[PDB]
Amino acid sequence: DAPEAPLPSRKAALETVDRLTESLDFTDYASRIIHPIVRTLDQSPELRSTAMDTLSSLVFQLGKKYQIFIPMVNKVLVRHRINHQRYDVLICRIVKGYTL
Amino acid sequence: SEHKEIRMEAARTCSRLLTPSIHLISGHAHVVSQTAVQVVADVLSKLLVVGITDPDPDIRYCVLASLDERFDAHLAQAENLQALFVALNDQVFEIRELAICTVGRLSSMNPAFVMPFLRKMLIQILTELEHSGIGRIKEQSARMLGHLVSNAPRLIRPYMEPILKALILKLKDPDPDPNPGVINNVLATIGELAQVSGLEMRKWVDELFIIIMDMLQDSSLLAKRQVALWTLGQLVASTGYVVEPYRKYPTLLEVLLNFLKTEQNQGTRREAIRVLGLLGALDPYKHKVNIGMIDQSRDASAVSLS
Amino acid sequence: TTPCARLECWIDPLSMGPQKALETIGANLQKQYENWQPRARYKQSLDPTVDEVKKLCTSLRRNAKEERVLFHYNGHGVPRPTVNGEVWVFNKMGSPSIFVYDCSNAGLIVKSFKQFALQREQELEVAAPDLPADLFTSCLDLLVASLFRNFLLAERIMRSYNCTPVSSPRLPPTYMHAMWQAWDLAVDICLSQLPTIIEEGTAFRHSPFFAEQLTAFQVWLTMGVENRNPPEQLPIVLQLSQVHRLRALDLLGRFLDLGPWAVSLALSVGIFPYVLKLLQSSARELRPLLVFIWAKILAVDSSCQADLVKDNGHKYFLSVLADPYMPAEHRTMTAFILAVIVNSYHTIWQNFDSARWCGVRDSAHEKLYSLLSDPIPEVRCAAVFALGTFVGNSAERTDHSTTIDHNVAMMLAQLVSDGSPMVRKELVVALSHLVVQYESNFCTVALQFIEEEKNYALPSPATTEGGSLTPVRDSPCTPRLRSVSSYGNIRAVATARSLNKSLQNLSLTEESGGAVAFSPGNILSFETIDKMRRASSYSSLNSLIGVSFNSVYTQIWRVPPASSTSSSSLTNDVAKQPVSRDLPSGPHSHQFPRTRKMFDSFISATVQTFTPCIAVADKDSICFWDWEKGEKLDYFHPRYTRVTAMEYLNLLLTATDDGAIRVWKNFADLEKNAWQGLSDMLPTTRGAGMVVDWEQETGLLMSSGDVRIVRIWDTDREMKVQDIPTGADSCVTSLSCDSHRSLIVAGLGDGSIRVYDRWVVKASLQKRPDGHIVSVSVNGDVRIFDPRMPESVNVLQ
Repeated sequence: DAPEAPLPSRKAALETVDRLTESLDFTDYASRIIHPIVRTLDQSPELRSTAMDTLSSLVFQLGKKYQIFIPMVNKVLVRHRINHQRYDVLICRIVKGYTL
Repeated sequence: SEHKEIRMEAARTCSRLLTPSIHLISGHAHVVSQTAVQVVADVLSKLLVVGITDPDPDIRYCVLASLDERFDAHLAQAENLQALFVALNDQVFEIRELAICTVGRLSSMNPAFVMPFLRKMLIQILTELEHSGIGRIKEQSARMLGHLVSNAPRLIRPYMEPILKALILKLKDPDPDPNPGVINNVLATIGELAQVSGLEMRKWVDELFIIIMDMLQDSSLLAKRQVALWTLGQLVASTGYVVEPYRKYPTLLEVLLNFLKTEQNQGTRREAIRVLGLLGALDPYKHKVNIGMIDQSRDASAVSLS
Repeated sequence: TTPCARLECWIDPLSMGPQKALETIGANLQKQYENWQPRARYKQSLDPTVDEVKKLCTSLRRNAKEERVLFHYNGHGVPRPTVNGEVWVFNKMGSPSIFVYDCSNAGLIVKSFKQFALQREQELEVAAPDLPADLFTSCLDLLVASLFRNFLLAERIMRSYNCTPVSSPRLPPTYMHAMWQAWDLAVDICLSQLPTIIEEGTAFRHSPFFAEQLTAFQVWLTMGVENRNPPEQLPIVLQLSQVHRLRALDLLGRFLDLGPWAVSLALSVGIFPYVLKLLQSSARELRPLLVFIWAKILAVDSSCQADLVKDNGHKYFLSVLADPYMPAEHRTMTAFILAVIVNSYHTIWQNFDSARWCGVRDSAHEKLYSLLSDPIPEVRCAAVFALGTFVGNSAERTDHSTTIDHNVAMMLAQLVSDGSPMVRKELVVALSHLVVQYESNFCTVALQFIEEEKNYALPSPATTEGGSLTPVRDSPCTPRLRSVSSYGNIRAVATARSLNKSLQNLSLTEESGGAVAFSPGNILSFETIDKMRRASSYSSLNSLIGVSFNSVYTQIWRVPPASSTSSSSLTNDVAKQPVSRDLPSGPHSHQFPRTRKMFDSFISATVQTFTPCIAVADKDSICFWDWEKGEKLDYFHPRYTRVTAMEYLNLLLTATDDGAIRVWKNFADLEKNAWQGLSDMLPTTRGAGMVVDWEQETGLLMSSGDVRIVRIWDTDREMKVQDIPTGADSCVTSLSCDSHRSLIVAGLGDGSIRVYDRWVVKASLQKRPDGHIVSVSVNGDVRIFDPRMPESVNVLQ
């Protein structure tokens, strides 16, 4: 939500990904990860590709939360018009990762 | 009684888009025990409902909860709800939390779905439910929980150091709220030492939040029994001091009780001497009916005036 | 072997030198390896050559035995010592396993393999060849020693560290070290499985068995403390992966604190929750607390079985899963530990229930040859029937039964002992459950000409095999032609005489399956003996029947109650009063209690309804003379219309021999008593309907015929042919509905009965060879049905 400075909004959302890649990520924090998903809908489309990657980096490690959280995010990017890509690629991937 | 809803079937089932809240604010009084209400408990939760119009069509099937026949549908209701917590709806966060409270609760998925909301924490009080919200369920199978629990304090206890506060109070409410979980709390009770220190060293802030520090010390002491005989006189001392700074003392009411429910009793009025006078002090001063009230119990449950 | 396999060792002090107690530590490994085992060649500090030698020694050491083979390493000041060749020239059942301890090179070393393998994989081909498989290289401050080295030893020992390390030990406190031995007997037994959860959690499907391999693979996961260093030391493996995660990992955490109390003093405990608290709600999901999960559990149950435990409640909870099968039954065999453990106990009584319940349903999984487990069941499973109890053993005994009928590993003599006990209780159970089961216990004999001892019950069961129920079930017909397999050798000779005796005993079950089954090779209740009576109607309460007789004396029979004749030649009609026993006839009336006539082309069909006597009169204006008045309120208008039958709740039906079946709108005849008038006049069937079914609680029509087919009819808005029955080669007298159910119940001038399904398909068929069924009866809710044939009626259930 930062103050309105758009840089952290990405850059915070990055350092996450940095750790969202790295050890000890999800379960202890879930909503707090999904809450800002909305903050992408509201604020600058800047946040999309960061949101793309934030959310994506998640999708990799833990798929429990992934599936949940299927529908929530399905509606998320509707308002934010994105509906793409690599995150979806992951979504496809890891749904298929469930088929696999 | 019956025909009241009998046509309302088609009605409640069918649209009237903004209103069916009041369709379903009804029934909800009452009954109509035929199996349609089953499916009626279903499809309007199968649409389900949208856009803040949600809370009661959640509450409803919670009020519409019943059993035992088709066990799918029963926790299939729950299934839905469980998913539904997340989606914004800040009281509807709470409200479906606020529901259930009995029953069925179990499916190994669910705690793993229950827990994350404890892991929200946002908003604070949302968590504060599931603690107690599992407070029972804790003791069904600690298997999932007790450790999922044990995490939490192990997560929570460290929050005593980190500056101040707004969390250190968001420590408080989650402190007891597991205490409906008993045994774990028993087998540790180092929450003493943590918190025993938490009050002593001062003065950190306004610290207005302190008062809820104590509530937990209390409710703990219940499960804490003669075990709790540790550390006391200090508390008796400290609190006995704490009685006379920094007022409202709603706790010392509830506080001092449980200590004496852990039974230092009559010699206490030696160690701390003046408590008599110290109470004999308060009694006229404060109104605060409980304070008027509880001093009695304080007195009463203490003693036996000698 | 014991201990398993060959193992390698190395240590880096520096280069080409011994050392004080450096000698000593090596054995500790082999020890620890023996604690996990095996033929282990220790080394120290060597320049590469001295090493290279004994590799070849183990490369000589004959591992076609071993179940694996190991290559250990350790830290020297980065000994490069044959990056490739010695390794790679010694390269890919004694399966090799490689071990690395590095600052860096570990992965590089692993990386090297594949790379060197990439060569030593591909570049081998053009030589038309080292195949990497079953050759694996596992990878590796204040308090360590050598972690990944210690890791596998020391499995729990290391664990106790990451306990003390750090923040959690605030709660459990406190530390000291060591002691605590035989209470620790569990922690392993726990931490043994505590990982395996995550395993079954993550396994998929690369997995165990082979022991010491997995023993590492397990201890591998202890690397998740990895926590030390921002290079949390991240062992690499490519035979995974979570670590972290794996709730059991988070779980063992306070499963430690369960032990950190008692260790303070004095032990005392003893106990601890873990296995228990894990055991309990394993039933939860097992009952219905899981949606597929994937059992979430069963891995745990396995090691859980091994102890006296709790063993039952497990073995109990076992059968629970065996109940949730078939679907998860595979997953059970995925774990298979039954095959391990269930067979691992041939040592049950109380357990025999579960040993049945688990093991039977296990044994039921169809299948794996018990092998020596067959002698064990020949002991255990046989001795189960000793109490003759319970039906909990009913088919459970028959678990082992088909095994002897499966294939021959005798199954003859060890079966002979059972061959005595089997047939013994067979007639003593007399229940088709254990019986149709014991049918396989019978089938267990295979060929094996045995004895009159065997041939003793041969007749004895065959008698009860005659008895059975609905003995005309085509199921017997095939079961008859079954043993006829042995009869292809006929007509000779000896027991063939005895064969024909037991052979001829079963009469014939004929169609419908037989109607199919015959070419592949190519209850019957009461039968009265007198002249054939045309129609027969029971008194409701009393089994006394009216039967209108072709001999003109209409007989009453309580299954002789009486005859009666007010009529001549064929007496074709009897219908009892719906309340009184009073029966009409043809068209004389009677009351079986008074057993005499009430009042008299002739009317061959009449039925009490309203209070109609529903009868189609051959005056060509159908006359229903209402028995109260004896008066016909509807006579209305070029044949004798085949039917007047009250459609139950509402109506009647008329087929006409001209082919036009005319549904009745009888309202103004019923409302008076449109007197007689046609709802649907539909020539389709060329002639008189042999039966019309006006549905009991609904309105369907039907037309039976002697056309050697039938048409089912749907008469709602209007009569329309629903479906057609067929397959009749002769004159089909009639059909009917099943009362509540839908059974077209048909009968023919062959004496056979067709029970046909609403596909118009005859599912069941009762056949009688010598009869011709012109008449039938039915009892709807409870069912005893009186059919007929050319000699005389035959009742059947």
